[PDB]
Amino acid sequence: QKQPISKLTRATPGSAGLDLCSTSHTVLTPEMGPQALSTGIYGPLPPNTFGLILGRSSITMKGLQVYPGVIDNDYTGEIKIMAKAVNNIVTVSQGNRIAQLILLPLIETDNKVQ
Amino acid sequence: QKQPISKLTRATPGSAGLDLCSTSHTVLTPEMGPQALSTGIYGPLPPNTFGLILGRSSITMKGLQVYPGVIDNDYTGEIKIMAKAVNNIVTVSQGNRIAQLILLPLIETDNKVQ
Amino acid sequence: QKQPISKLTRATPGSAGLDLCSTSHTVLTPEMGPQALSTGIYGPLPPNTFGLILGRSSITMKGLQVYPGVIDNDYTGEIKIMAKAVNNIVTVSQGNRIAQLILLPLIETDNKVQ
Repeated sequence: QKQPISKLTRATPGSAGLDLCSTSHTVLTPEMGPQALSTGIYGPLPPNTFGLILGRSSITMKGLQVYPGVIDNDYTGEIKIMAKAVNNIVTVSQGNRIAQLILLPLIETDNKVQ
Repeated sequence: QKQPISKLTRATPGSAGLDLCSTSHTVLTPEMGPQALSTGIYGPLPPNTFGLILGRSSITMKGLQVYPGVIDNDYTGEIKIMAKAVNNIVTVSQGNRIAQLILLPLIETDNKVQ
Repeated sequence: QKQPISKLTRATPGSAGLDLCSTSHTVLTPEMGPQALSTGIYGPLPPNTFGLILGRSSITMKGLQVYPGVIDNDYTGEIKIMAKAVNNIVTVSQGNRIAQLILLPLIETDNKVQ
């Protein structure tokens, strides 16, 4: 914070996503329902793209669900991870990769703004 | 209904998604499991694209989960939102934006139809 | 197994996704939490693309949730479906289409690997 998305890194050159970590240690329980985890990373995104925030497989399998997040091209706020403990108590340590940011083309349409 | 996707609007010019609302007031509880909410909006989609239906962040955080929906290019039926109340009772009012339609390129492959 | 993604088929020419089935009969219950279902299909993906694994609508509505899976371009391991029974006991029969693989462009950025 405030760090732009150009600071994020990829696990490998073939990686679809840029890695995202929480900036805090947090405990999640099933009865808590959706929590927004802070990353300290901020939009905006490169021209003509939007972002999709998704979980990592290994973290999903440990029972932390990441709800899909959509980041608009011109969003300048903080990117947060919407997360929920599925079945059991989950502990998120500062610095553990929890989610990934995937960049996709923004297709132009004639739909009206309103 | 029957309204085509060209009638949908974007929240802002930088918005990735086109907004979707339910046409009914509905109450959802956790024990109900997935429900298909009617939008009154119908495919098909623009040439060489498919649709992805996702939740909005603010609605996700109020404990209404939208399951990712895939809309094929040539689907002409009604777009519905697959939704579930996570932890608590959720009330959906007619007209409240619940989900978004994101348009993505349809990549061509040589995979067989069958 | 080991079958490449070129062996998968589409339901119809307009289908966004390539169909994925589990190679085993498996029962899932809500208390089990995320399970990785084997498909016997392996990466890698076509050049300049990544994969997104998502649920099918009809299966989502029968109470089997597929968590979004991201397949990197150069992944050569087995594609697995991360799945959970939502509310009730779900039975997956060998050969029933449970998920779909969607191919998307891999956008190039200057982000560092690390």
